[PDB]
Formats: sequence, C-alpha cells, structure tokens
Amino acid sequence: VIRNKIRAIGKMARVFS
Amino acid sequence: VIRNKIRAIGKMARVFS
Amino acid sequence: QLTEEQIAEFKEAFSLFDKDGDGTITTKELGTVMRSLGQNPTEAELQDMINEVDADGNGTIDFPEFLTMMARKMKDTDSEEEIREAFRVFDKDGNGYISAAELRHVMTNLGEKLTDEEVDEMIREADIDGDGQVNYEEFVQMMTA
Amino acid sequence: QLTEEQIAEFKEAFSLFDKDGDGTITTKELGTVMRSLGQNPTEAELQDMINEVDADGNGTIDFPEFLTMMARKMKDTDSEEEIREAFRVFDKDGNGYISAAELRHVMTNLGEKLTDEEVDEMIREADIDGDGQVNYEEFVQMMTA
Ligand SMILES: [Ca+2]
Ligand SMILES: [Ca+2]
Ligand SMILES: [Ca+2]
Ligand SMILES: [Ca+2]
Ligand SMILES: [Ca+2]
Ligand SMILES: [Ca+2]
Ligand SMILES: [Ca+2]
Ligand SMILES: [Ca+2]
Ligand SMILES: [Ca+2]
Ligand SMILES: [Ca+2]
Ligand SMILES: [Ca+2]
Repeated sequence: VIRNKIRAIGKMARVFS
Repeated sequence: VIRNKIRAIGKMARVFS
Repeated sequence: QLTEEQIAEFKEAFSLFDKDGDGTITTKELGTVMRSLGQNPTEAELQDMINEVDADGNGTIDFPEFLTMMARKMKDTDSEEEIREAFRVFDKDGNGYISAAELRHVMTNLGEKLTDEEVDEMIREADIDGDGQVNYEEFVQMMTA
Repeated sequence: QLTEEQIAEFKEAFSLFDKDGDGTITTKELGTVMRSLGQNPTEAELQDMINEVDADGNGTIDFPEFLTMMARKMKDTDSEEEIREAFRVFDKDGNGYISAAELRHVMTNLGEKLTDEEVDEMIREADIDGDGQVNYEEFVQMMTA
C-alpha cells in the first residue's frame, strides 16, 4: 500500500504543477 | 494542420526522450 | 465509461485529498496535499481553486467536482508538457528563442513542405513581441490561439 | 473503445515517422525523428528498437507495431515520471538523497503510521551502497521491485 501511496503522490505532483 | 503536427512532435519527444 | 481501473485511480486520488474521510475536500485538506507536494499556496489561492469547481456553493469539493478539477488540470498539464517539449525540439541552440532558420530546418527534416516565405510568415505571426524570434511564451500563444 | 480523435492522433504520430508515406517506418526514418528529438542512435540501435516491436519479423515497423511501441513507451514514460516526481517530493532539500529524516517526515505527511524501526528498515532495505541514505537509483529499484 505504501508503494501505491508513493505512486499516487507522484501522479498528483505532476498534475498540480 | 501545422499545429497538429507540432503537438505530435511534442508527444513523441515526451515518450522517446 | 471509464474503465473500472480508471475509476479506481480517481478514487485513490480523492482519498489522498479527503484526509478526514468525510466525503468532501476542504481548503485545509487541499492545502495539506499542496504542501506535501512542496508547494505553498495562500488561503486565497485555495479558496479560488475550490470556487472554480464548487457547483453547489458549499465551499468544499465533492467527488464529481473533484473529477472536474482533475480533468481540467490533467488536460492542461498534458498540453503544457507537449508544447514545452516541442519548443525544445525547435530551439536547436537552446538559447530560448526559435529562429526562422531553426524552424525551417526542423520542419524540413520532419517532412513538411513549407517554403522559406511560409516559415518566415510563421515566425512573423507568432512574434507578437516584435523582437525577431519566437520565445516560449509566444510559442504557447501560437499553439493555444 | 478507441475514439476517432485518439485514432487521429496516432495517425499524425505515425506520419511524422513515415516520411515517404509507404506505410512502414524504416531504421532510416526512425533515426531522422530521433535526431530531431536530440538523440544520436546508430543503425544497430535503431534496428534494436524496431526488433522489440517487430511482430512479423520483416525488419520494419507497420501501424499496429507502432501502436504497440507507443502503448509500451507511454506506460513506461508515465511510470518513470511518477517515480521521479515522487523522488522530488521525498527529497525535501533537493540534495539528491533521501535521508531517514526526510523519509520519516513524508511518511507522516502521507498518514502512514511507522515506528522508528520501520522507517530504518525501509531505508536499510533500499540502501544498496550502505551510506544510510537513498539516492535516486536506489529509490527507483525500491519502486520497481
Ligand atoms: Ca474531508
Ligand atoms: Ca463560491
Ligand atoms: Ca461543493
Ligand atoms: Ca534558438
Ligand atoms: Ca503549399
Ligand atoms: Ca502580418
Ligand atoms: Ca519575439
Ligand atoms: Ca516509410
Ligand atoms: Ca514489422
Ligand atoms: Ca535530501
Ligand atoms: Ca544509499
């Protein structure tokens, strides 16, 4: 789940910049 | 259609480089 | 329909924002994620972000409003990235400006059949600041309207 | 399924490569585009690229093979970008290394409850070079594992 969280944040990082 | 081509170029740049 | 997988990705994203699990995203929650991403938005910026998608006027973001926000931002980000990449392809010397010669040589290499005069016209039209070459901001203008 | 607009985009992308319009992409053609993208592949490297997707073994790329190439490269690009952005999230000071302190902080942001021992374990497992920090390469390995 941790790795899922990490991927999720990376996705969001690109969308929100 | 120049702009469509430019967009394609950008897309390819992203996925190859 | 979205695939079940697609929907799952959006639910995951929603969950990342909805810190307290109540079904809505507040400015506090929004700000939390933004900060976690290394940004530092003002309270006014956060309110504005919500306002843009807050169809029901309750000052929070529910799931369908969040879809709108995501959709918009994903489209914009994708477009921005593509345009930026294309800029880089044309700006061969990496000086931050596309010249007529740069444009001409790339286009030709890539199989287009534009005359020298047509390339010059492309530059002329896009060069809205009048300095002779096309910078990134001008390139964006050219590509978006 | 596929939308008309999607297909249009893929046709435009294919045409960028298939300069002569013969419905196949050659090493020659592939190389020309790669150079415009700022690379400098050799013939053998270009042949390798084609071989990865050359379903019919004819030595060149047709439209369905190009679709496979794109599907793969899009997925890979996306994944790589996600991981890279995540790395930047973790590496708060921008020094190129994730410290145990940084990791602990981010795990707390993300609302993953960890004990001290757990964070250490996490670092220990990803830390190939024994420096007690996680560099990019290490992070990528941890994430593709
Ligand atoms: Ca909430
Ligand atoms: Ca409002
Ligand atoms: Ca609302
Ligand atoms: Ca230049
Ligand atoms: Ca003509
Ligand atoms: Ca004019
Ligand atoms: Ca200018
Ligand atoms: Ca061809
Ligand atoms: Ca083939
Ligand atoms: Ca660091
Ligand atoms: Ca290390």
